[PDB]
Amino acid sequence: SECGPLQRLKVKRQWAEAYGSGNGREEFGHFIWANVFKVAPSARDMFKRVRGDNIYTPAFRAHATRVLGGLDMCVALLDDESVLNTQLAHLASQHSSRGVSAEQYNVVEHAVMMGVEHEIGQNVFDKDAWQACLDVITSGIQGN
Amino acid sequence: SECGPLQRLKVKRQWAEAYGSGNGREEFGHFIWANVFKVAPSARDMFKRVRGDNIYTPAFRAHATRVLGGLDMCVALLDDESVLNTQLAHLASQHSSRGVSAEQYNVVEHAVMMGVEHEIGQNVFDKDAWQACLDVITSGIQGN
Amino acid sequence: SSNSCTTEDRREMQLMWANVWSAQFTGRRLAIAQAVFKDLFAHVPDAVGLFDRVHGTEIDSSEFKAHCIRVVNGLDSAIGLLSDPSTLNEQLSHLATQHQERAGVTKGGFSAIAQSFLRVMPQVASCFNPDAWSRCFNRITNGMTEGLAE
Amino acid sequence: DCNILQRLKVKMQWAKAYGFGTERAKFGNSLWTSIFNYAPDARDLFKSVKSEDMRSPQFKAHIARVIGGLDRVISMFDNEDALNADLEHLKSQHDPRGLDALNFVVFGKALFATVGGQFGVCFDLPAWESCYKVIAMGITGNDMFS
Amino acid sequence: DCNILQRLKVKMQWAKAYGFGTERAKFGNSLWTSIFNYAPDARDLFKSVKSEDMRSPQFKAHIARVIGGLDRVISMFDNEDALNADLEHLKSQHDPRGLDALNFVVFGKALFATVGGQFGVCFDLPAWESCYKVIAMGITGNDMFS
Amino acid sequence: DCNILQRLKVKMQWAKAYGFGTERAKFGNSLWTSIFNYAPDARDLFKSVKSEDMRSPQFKAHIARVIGGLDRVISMFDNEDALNADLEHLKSQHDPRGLDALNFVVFGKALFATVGGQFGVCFDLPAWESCYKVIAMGITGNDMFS
Amino acid sequence: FCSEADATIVIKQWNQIYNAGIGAKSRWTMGNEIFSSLFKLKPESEVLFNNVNVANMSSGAFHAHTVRVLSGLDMGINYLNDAGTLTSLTAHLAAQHVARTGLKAVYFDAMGKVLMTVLPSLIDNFNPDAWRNCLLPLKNAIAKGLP
Amino acid sequence: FCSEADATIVIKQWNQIYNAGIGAKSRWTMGNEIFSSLFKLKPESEVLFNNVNVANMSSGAFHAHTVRVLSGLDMGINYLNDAGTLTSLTAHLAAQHVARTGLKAVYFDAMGKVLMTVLPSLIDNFNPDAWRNCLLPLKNAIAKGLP
Amino acid sequence: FCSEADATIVIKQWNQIYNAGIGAKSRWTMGNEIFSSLFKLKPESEVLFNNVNVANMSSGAFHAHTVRVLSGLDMGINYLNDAGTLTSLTAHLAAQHVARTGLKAVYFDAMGKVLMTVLPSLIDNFNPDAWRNCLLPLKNAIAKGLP
Ligand SMILES: *[C@@H]1O[C@H](CO[C@@H]2O[C@@H](C)[C@@H](O)[C@@H](O)[C@@H]2O)[C@@H](O[C@@H]2O[C@H](CO)[C@@H](O[C@H]3O[C@H](CO[C@H]4O[C@H](CO)[C@@H](O)[C@H](O)[C@@H]4O)[C@@H](O)[C@H](O[C@H]4O[C@H](CO)[C@@H](O)[C@H](O)[C@@H]4O)[C@@H]3O)[C@H](O)[C@H]2NC(C)=O)[C@H](O)[C@H]1NC(C)=O
Ligand SMILES: *[C@@H]1O[C@H](CO[C@@H]2O[C@@H](C)[C@@H](O)[C@@H](O)[C@@H]2O)[C@@H](O[C@@H]2O[C@H](CO)[C@@H](O[C@H]3O[C@H](CO[C@H]4O[C@H](CO)[C@@H](O)[C@H](O)[C@@H]4O)[C@@H](O)[C@H](O[C@H]4O[C@H](CO)[C@@H](O)[C@H](O)[C@@H]4O)[C@@H]3O)[C@H](O)[C@H]2NC(C)=O)[C@H](O)[C@H]1NC(C)=O
Ligand SMILES: *[C@@H]1O[C@H](CO[C@@H]2O[C@@H](C)[C@@H](O)[C@@H](O)[C@@H]2O)[C@@H](O[C@@H]2O[C@H](CO)[C@@H](O[C@H]3O[C@H](CO[C@H]4O[C@H](CO)[C@@H](O)[C@H](O)[C@@H]4O)[C@@H](O)[C@H](O[C@H]4O[C@H](CO)[C@@H](O)[C@H](O)[C@@H]4O)[C@@H]3O)[C@H](O)[C@H]2NC(C)=O)[C@H](O)[C@H]1NC(C)=O
Ligand code: HEM
Ligand code: HEM
Ligand code: HEM
Ligand code: HEM
Ligand code: HEM
Ligand code: HEM
Ligand code: HEM
Ligand code: HEM
Ligand code: HEM
Ligand SMILES: [Mg+2]
Ligand SMILES: [Mg+2]
Ligand SMILES: [Mg+2]
Ligand SMILES: [Mg+2]
Repeated sequence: SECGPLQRLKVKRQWAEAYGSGNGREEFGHFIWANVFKVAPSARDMFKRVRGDNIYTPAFRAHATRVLGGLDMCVALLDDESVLNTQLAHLASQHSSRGVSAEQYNVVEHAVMMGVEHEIGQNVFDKDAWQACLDVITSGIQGN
Repeated sequence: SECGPLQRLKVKRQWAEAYGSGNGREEFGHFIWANVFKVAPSARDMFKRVRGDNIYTPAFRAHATRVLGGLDMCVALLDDESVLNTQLAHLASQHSSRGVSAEQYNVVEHAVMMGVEHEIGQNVFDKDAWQACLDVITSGIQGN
Repeated sequence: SSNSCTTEDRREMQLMWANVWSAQFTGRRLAIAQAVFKDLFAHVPDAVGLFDRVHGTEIDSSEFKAHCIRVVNGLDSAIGLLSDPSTLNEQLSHLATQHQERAGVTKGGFSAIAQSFLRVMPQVASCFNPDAWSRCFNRITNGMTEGLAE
Repeated sequence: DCNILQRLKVKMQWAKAYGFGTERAKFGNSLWTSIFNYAPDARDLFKSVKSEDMRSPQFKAHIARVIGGLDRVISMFDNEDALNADLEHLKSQHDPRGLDALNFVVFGKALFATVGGQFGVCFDLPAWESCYKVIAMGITGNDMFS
Repeated sequence: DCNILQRLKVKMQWAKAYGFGTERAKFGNSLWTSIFNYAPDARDLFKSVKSEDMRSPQFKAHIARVIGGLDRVISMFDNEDALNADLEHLKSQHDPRGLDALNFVVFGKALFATVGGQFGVCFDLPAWESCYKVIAMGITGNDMFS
Repeated sequence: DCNILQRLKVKMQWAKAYGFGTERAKFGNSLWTSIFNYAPDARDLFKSVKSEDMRSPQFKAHIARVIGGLDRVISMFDNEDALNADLEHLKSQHDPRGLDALNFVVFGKALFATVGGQFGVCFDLPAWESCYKVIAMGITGNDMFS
Repeated sequence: FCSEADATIVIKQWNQIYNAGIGAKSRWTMGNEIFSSLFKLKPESEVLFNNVNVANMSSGAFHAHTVRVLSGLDMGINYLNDAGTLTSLTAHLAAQHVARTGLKAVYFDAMGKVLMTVLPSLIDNFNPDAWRNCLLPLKNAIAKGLP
Repeated sequence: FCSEADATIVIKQWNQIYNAGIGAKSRWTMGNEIFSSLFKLKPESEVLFNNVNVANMSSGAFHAHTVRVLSGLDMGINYLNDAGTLTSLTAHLAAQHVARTGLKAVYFDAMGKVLMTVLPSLIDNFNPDAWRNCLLPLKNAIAKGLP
Repeated sequence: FCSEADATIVIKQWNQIYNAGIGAKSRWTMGNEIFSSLFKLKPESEVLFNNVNVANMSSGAFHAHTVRVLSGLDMGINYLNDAGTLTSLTAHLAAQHVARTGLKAVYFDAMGKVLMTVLPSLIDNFNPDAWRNCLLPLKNAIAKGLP
């Protein structure tokens, strides 16, 4: 599937619900990362600076807070190609030296999807739109 | 992390919530063991006397009832070293001849943690305190 | 009396922020961010020279938009984190080190941007309360200006 | 006037006051009940949409088109090219009727009383005066709204 | 400007919006919150009443005095002699302060947004603009309120 | 008396009656309203904490210290070494005031009426008489509470 | 000043005969009745009102005076349960009176008797105790600094 | 047109993607998608949009056109439970289309299929049945009189 | 001191680990932790606790001391929303400390940092901001007058 204009509007609205104003953000982010480290425990070694050993800590919660903020920024720009790429480029820098495998990006991709679906319900979750647009976002993060 | 005095008070209170008075005990114990046998099905062979094949049975539920009672006793003594060790020694006897691997103890440790966290919420679950104090408890059960 | 950002002030700031923040598009965020910077640059002539890397002199540049989005994202995360100070402190430390090792960026600039926000907000937000907004903004900046020059 | 921050303020206050479903019709009927109370002579200008009976389906259809126009125009406040093209379109529809510009001023007053009356004390009267002038300017091309 | 009838209406609408008990303080706090949001620069003209802290007993007393002023002026709207004498009295207290008359224009905007937002949709902005002018003209003498 | 089972019973009944937040202040004010109703002459002994006005912050501070003392002492009921050391500390504070021991008996009666009045019909009066005697004994060192 | 329960009673009985819905005409009617009374009780105080043209109580200058006086008493009453503000409100009124030479404290005590004499005739089930308990402290705050 | 329950659903699903709080930007993204699609199904109708510069679907003039169309659709949808006013609203819309020489009734059917194809990509749990029940009536009434 | 909402949070979090139903045993476990910690940050203050046998922190006398201190803290916290009574409660506490020669104001700051370090290990979702807002005022008032 392609992350077209329509798919982008969809992802935006679904994300707005899932992410929300602020009260459910801690739990949303928790659910996502509990899934990442469960499916790929080896990934923890990369977060030694932000207590990747215990995602219940404030240090990691702050990290989870930045990651979600990252997705929010990209999703919020899915309709402004020019600015989206500049941003995806920034995120690319923040990771460029960490050796993130295409497999891990896919894992975090699935974590995020299960998290949004868990947030808005399997009843409305648009799988195709989400998969095509998140990959557009990860691709940018990995240079391409 | 160390199971210090403070960590012990924490674990006690969190456990009191999770374990509770009695109405939620059946479900609490179920959640824990469904997790154990899912992650380590081979562990079932050790519970053939108490229907480890079907944890929905009264026989196993009674077993799950004794195990939780075991943890309750230890947690309730985390501040009375002298008496805690006498108790951990008893539990050690009740297992001494069953060949429990350090890996299984860790599995049941994680089952219990996920169960308590599931019981009181990821929002307040004190991972470090729980991990350090449960290991203190398992160590005792395995002689040391 | 007390300048402390209270629990009630936090609820108020989040309300002022929500009834102005766009959950789905950046058009609304950019406008507010850019507006603030234009205001800072016109009150602190020197400041512009700190955003060379994001094209500070080209407020409508593709890269300065990206920067404004990041500034607003960072402020959004903090305001929301006013409800959970533990994590907030961590988030505020990470923002600190991001503003450190950048000569020029001082407690002086933050006091200037505070004033900029105090001028931009009433124009865009409804029912804006400057005092409550101000107390929590400062609470927020104080964690960001930890290891900075006056 | 009507700088970017005021347009955003206006889009927000408008969305809240306009509401959804039948609430738009209520707002619509209040806007016009005020326009005619403020200038009773303006009613006769609307015989083509049976203004003699404001509950008639002919006039309610008109009320709906007018507020739908306020909405689409306000929603474009952030895109000049689209906004002006649509204001010119509206100008093209109002010009042949040789309407006295003062009525657009009455309209503005009625709209402010209606949005603010619905939005509450935080209504930004100045922002609305500035931005309405922009709308009126586009529809009448009259510098009276300069 | 501000004929006998417009006065009867503004008196009616003001009383309703003004209210009783603490509702007056609330009305007053909204009014001043809006005056200062419309023009933040105007806040420093009130250091004599601790405007830097709006919940301060000194600034709340000022709030009460002002709405108390609006209430007595509006009540005397139907008696020129009494009304003009008080407007003169108020002018007398403000003149030595050499205030920019444009601030009275902002004040009016905020008053309309506050009474309008409280009274609701049938607020008569035209009536209030005309009558507030009589007041401003009386306090400032600035023919900008002619 | 005051055997271990009675101390536990007392700790439990006390916790329930004492409650949390402002409920402790209510209990506190009831305890003292009874003490002074039972022995009006005891009030004059508290001029140093303005007992002439029980709503005064001086007397409420005293009420708070006294019930906080009942709480900490009752919480130590299960540890002799800690309990006695603290009772001696309280004795050290009450001794210099040359207080008639009969007032401690009045205190006890007031405390029972207050805990039971708050706790309900299951109040264990005997257990409280036994354990209070122990407290009184420690504070006055008087064998009257033998 | 006075207790919450007392002030609430006073604030209620007051709002009964004074509120935004009460015309200016009925205000100065109460305004003149009060000041006529004040003057009978203290004839010597009347000249203190020459600037507001007391010579003609039916004049605009005098009407506007009694209207702002009643407005001042109205803020006082309505702020009885907001001590902090009332202290600031009365401190302001005080100053405004201390500036006028010839003003005696006794004149304020007189005004109190006038209010306690005139009001019952206007209010339903006037409570003289709750009023006395709220008016006195108020009157004292406004007459602070007067000889 | 359609039932209160059917309309309730349509109105609700529509407001989900269109409302006063939805930036005009996304409004013309849906608009371009809709019309681009109409053009692929009926290429001969693209010419009909020459006065609104359909040669450049990113032009202020065309963006305004689609904003204007989605706005009409919005009015129709929000008036489904007001049969009288909608009959009137649709007669007006009809007049605005008949006047455009070249407009074939069949072109309106194509639009129908386009909406039914695009909306599901945009709306959560799109109800093709409730929409068909409501859209078709609107469609027939707006294209009533077209050849 | 601090706001009703801020205090509400503190009082609630405190009651979570301290209340009439909490055995004195755990009360002195928190006490020993607190004072042990104060001693590491300010070794020169340990001597100040000689009359309560601080040489043996397991002694009935010292256990009683900490129980007594946590009890005072309890009173302060539970009185946050009673500014009048707390001013009084803190003045008393202040008198009880000034009398102790050797007590430096700075020692109270150290205690402040100790509480802010230990409480989070004990309380669920510890709110360092609401506590700082309430504790600091209490702290300044209790150490008011210390050199
Ligand atoms: C206290 O003040 C009040 C109110 O006046 C106000 O306050 C004063 C201090 C001044 O500052 C005034 O400017 C302010 O308004 C005084 O009572 C009023 O007194 C006026 C007189 O000034 C009474 O009105 C009389 O005058 C009118 C209008 O006169 C003009 O028009 C006629 C043409 O119709 C001309 O011919 C005149 O030359 C003049 O320009 C007049 O219509 C009335 O006379 C009618 O009634 C008479 C029968 O009684 C007939 O014989 C006449 O032909 C005519 O039809 C008035 O005489 C006004 O009614 C009172 N108001 C009230 C409510 O009493 C008050 O006198 C003053 N007290 C004192 C003594 O100082
Ligand atoms: C369909 O319309 C769109 C949108 O345009 C709008 O709609 C039209 C129908 C009209 O109503 C227009 O009025 C309305 O804007 C068209 O796309 C837009 O097209 C413009 C240009 O065609 C894009 O902006 C670029 O254009 C400027 C042009 O300036 C040049 O010419 C003047 C003199 O004629 C010189 O003095 C200048 O020095 C310059 O050479 C161009 O300069 C811009 O580039 C700047 O930025 C670069 C930085 O990377 C610099 O390197 C350059 O030096 C320069 O400073 C722009 O590239 C405008 O962005 C688009 N809109 C978008 C977002 O696409 C569309 O082309 C039209 N369809 C067709 C085929 O006609
Ligand atoms: C700090 O204080 C603590 C607690 O003690 C308390 O606080 C003090 C400040 C004082 O106020 C004390 O009054 C108060 O209890 C100290 O720890 C406690 O210390 C005692 C002893 O020091 C521990 O109990 C043991 O002591 C008895 C002593 O009895 C011996 O002496 C008498 C004559 O002097 C002989 O007649 C006896 O036959 C005997 O030899 C000891 O016997 C006990 O052991 C029994 O149990 C064993 C079973 O395994 C048998 O093998 C023995 O034969 C015997 O029957 C106890 O070991 C008491 O438990 C601690 N408390 C705890 C839980 O630690 C602490 O030492 C002090 N700090 C310092 C360094 O002074
Ligand atoms: C879903 C897309 C992702 C987004 C939007 C994202 C975003 C971010 C952001 C905003 C930061 C903070 C940068 C800073 O301020 O220093 C960050 C840090 C980091 N990310 Fe990601 N990330 C994504 C995926 C991943 C993946 C798949 C991995 C690898 C398993 C990863 C590993 C890291 C690491 C190791 C850090 C550094 C944390 C630290 O020590 O500060 N990220 N990411
Ligand atoms: C978390 C710590 C654990 C506690 C507190 C605990 C406690 C208990 C208790 C109280 C009994 C009943 C003894 C009796 O009355 O006969 C028991 C039995 C048993 N436990 Fe555990 N246990 C723990 C961990 C484990 C682990 C990790 C295994 C191994 C996979 C295990 C295997 C068994 C078996 C096989 C029995 C015998 C059941 C029977 O047939 O009666 N336990 N345990
Ligand atoms: C409290 C308000 C402020 C917030 C929320 C904020 C937020 C941010 C964020 C999120 C970044 C990007 C970090 C990264 O991804 O590397 C950033 C960068 C930066 N900020 Fe701020 N900032 C604030 C105030 C200021 C002030 C007052 C100054 C200066 C006087 C300043 C100067 C900078 C600079 C120089 C950068 C680096 C830009 C670049 O080259 O990318 N910031 N800020
Ligand atoms: C800025 C505010 C106004 C907006 C947004 C507005 C909008 C509209 C719209 C959308 C139509 C229907 C166009 C069509 O579909 O053919 C319309 C029609 C009309 N408007 Fe306005 N209008 C405004 C102000 C006014 C004013 C001030 C007058 C004058 C008194 C006026 C008089 C008319 C008339 C006479 C019609 C034609 C009614 C008919 O169909 O018979 N409009 N307006
Ligand atoms: C027409 C609406 C207004 C009314 C009814 C009004 C009324 C009043 C009243 C009753 C006082 C108290 C006088 C006294 O007893 O000493 C006052 C004071 C004052 N007013 Fe106004 N006012 C109005 C508009 C304004 C405006 C527009 C400004 C300027 C920005 C202003 C500035 C002041 C100042 C500086 C004071 C003195 C405060 C003090 O006592 O320190 N007023 N006003
Ligand atoms: C067993 C019950 C009692 C307890 C737990 C108790 C507790 C206390 C406490 C904690 C204080 C404050 C000590 C300080 O901080 O300096 C105090 C003070 C005092 N108590 Fe008691 N008390 C009890 C019974 C009595 C009785 C029966 C009397 C006598 C009539 C009494 C008279 C006093 C006096 C006069 C003070 C000093 C007040 C002041 O600070 O001026 N107490 N008591
Ligand atoms: C407690 C009831 C009283 C209240 C609420 C009250 C209120 C007021 C007010 C609001 C003013 C106008 C201030 C201004 O805006 O310039 C005023 C003025 C004045 N008051 Fe009072 N007053 C009271 C009692 C008295 C008494 C008992 C006397 C004494 C005879 C008095 C003498 C005056 C004088 C001489 C003026 C100046 C009048 C002028 O402008 O010419 N007041 N009073
Ligand atoms: C059923 C959905 C449709 C709706 C709600 C709709 C709505 C509208 C509206 C509101 C206008 C502008 C009226 C004005 O203010 O002047 C319009 C214009 C127009 N429509 Fe439609 N329309 C629909 C379908 C179609 C279809 C299927 C065609 C044919 C290919 C079409 C062709 C046109 C043309 C040619 C114009 C005039 C454009 C111009 O001004 O140059 N419409 N439509
Ligand atoms: C802010 C938290 C603190 C609280 C709530 C607190 C409370 C108390 C209380 C209730 C007492 C016993 C009063 C009595 O009944 O006689 C006490 C005694 C004392 N406190 Fe504190 N205190 C605090 C901090 C400190 C600090 C920081 C020091 C200094 C190192 C200190 C030194 C002492 C000393 C020396 C005594 C007397 C011990 C004795 O009786 O020998 N306190 N404190
Ligand atoms: Mg992928
Ligand atoms: Mg382990
Ligand atoms: Mg023409
Ligand atoms: Mg002695």
